Amino acid sequence: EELREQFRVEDKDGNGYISAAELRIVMTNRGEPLTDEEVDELHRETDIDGDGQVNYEEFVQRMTA
Amino acid sequence: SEEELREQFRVEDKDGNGYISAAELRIVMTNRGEPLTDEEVDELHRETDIDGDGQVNYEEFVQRMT
Ligand SMILES: [Ca+2]
Ligand SMILES: [Ca+2]
Ligand SMILES: [Ca+2]
Ligand SMILES: [Ca+2]
Ligand SMILES: [Ca+2]
Repeated sequence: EELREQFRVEDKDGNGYISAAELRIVMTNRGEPLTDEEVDELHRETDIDGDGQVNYEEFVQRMTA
Repeated sequence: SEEELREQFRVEDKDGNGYISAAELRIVMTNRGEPLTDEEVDELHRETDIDGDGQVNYEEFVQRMT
């Protein structure tokens, strides 16, 4: 579905997680100038279970906002 | 030693997710009074981040420190 496809676009190495670096790429491509350190905090906020990675369920939870 | 490296990793990994972010390294350097700009902090972090995921794990921390 559309959420699955968007997750796949943001997951560059295809390991099922969106990393901080992959989130930086997302924000760059959205034309949102964010510093690396700011993206770090956005990544942390998205990482509900605190394993340091954004999985698909966490991506969906944020996209539902 | 492993015990000292683990202690230092835990100090830097404030949010406890198993990684040190550039934002966490910024906090580390400011708390130490290290005269580094944000760009310099972010550059050090990029140099430490061997695998490029934007996140410094314990292995990469040890590699930089040893
Ligand atoms: Ca992909
Ligand atoms: Ca990935
Ligand atoms: Ca997670
Ligand atoms: Ca951390
Ligand atoms: Ca890394």
